[PDB]
Amino acid sequence: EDLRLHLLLNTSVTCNDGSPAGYYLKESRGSRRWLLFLEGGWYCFNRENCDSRYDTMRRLMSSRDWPRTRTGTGILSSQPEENPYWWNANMVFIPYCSSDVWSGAEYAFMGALIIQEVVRELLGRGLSGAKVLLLAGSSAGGTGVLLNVDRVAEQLEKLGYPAIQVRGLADSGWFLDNKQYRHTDCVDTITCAPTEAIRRGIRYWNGVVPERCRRQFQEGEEWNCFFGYKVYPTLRSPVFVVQWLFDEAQLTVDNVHLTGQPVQEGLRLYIQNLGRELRHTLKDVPASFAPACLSHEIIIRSHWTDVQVKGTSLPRALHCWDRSLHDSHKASKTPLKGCPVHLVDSCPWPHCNPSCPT
Ligand SMILES: [Cl-]
Repeated sequence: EDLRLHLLLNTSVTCNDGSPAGYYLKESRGSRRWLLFLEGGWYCFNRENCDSRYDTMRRLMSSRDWPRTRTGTGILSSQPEENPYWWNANMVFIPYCSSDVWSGAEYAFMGALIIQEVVRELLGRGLSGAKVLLLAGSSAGGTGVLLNVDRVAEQLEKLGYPAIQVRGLADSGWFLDNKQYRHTDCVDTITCAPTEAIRRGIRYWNGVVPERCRRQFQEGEEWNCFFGYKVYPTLRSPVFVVQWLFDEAQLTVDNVHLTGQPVQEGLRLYIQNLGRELRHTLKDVPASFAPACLSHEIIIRSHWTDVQVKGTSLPRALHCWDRSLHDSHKASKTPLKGCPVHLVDSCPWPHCNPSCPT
């Protein structure tokens, strides 16, 4: 049995082209665990970029061609073999059709409002009884978790459901605002430094960021809050960070294009340093799983059970983190103690970890 498509009842909340937004749900009435997954797939930051994205990647701007069902995979699978600890959860997949990194409140950009509305609807479909809501996402979805997790928590508190413990899982959503390897002029989504892209995007989307983070940067420089290492310290909700040290999307936005052939020296240096700098941004994030691999996303992939860091698989790391937080309480000195933490590779090159996926 698959997750089932539901289109949002409030007609005013929509995808980019005005088609209604929605979510896929597979219910598990015997569980009080809920997993809400935010899909990724870039963004567009002006009319011409978005026109071009409407022609090439229409699925990411529209619900028109969404199938009625989706099989749950990886962390959204209900098979124990594929999802050893959380197979019995209530599963929600929220398609990305807002092109705005889940920040939005001609084309409509409503990503933040979509999430708000999904949560509101799920309260009437069993979520009012939950013990745990894990807000998870990959790529622009991972970044969306960072931008939305505290707002979801506040939304539930304010609606009078304070007992639902809200945590986040951000997969492939932790990027460096470093220099590119080779400067491009902001022309395309792939020819634009992430810093410039988000700065234009925010204004074009009327994007919002977490309030606490917004206050720590100059007025009008909210784009900082899209970068994990800047926003993470200001987060109230515990967030588990899953991040390949050599993320393909990070390479892409730094204008590195691999042929697979031997890499020149200037580019060897870039790669060595990316891994080093990424390791540095994570040194004070104990809920971290960061393998030395060149890849992109993991948590809804079927093979997410096969990657290991320091002898620990990702499902297990997550299950230990989640369980120990859940039982913890204000008197707890060290909540994560006895969990494997700081699961960050130190080796210096893509695939130095033998368990990387192909
Ligand atoms: Cl897969």
